[PDB]
Amino acid sequence: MASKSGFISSQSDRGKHYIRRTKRFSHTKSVFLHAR
Amino acid sequence: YGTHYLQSGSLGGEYRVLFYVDSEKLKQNDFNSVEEKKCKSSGWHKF
Repeated sequence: MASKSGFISSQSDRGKHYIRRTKRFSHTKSVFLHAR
Repeated sequence: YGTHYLQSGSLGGEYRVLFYVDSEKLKQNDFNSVEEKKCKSSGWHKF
């Protein structure tokens, strides 16, 4: 977000930044071997 | 001694194979992206 006013003189500014990041990873491996 | 005796027959060997392969593979990507912007500017004509 950004906001401005400008106009004797007056200047006003507001800024905001937000970031959220998520990484989730899962790996599953299974081996069953039987010989008889 | 069982129930019967062999009156006649044949001798030799027997061989058998059953063999079975089953592969399944799945790969799946689902990607969504929304990008939005709104911005505005105003002033009489001074401001």
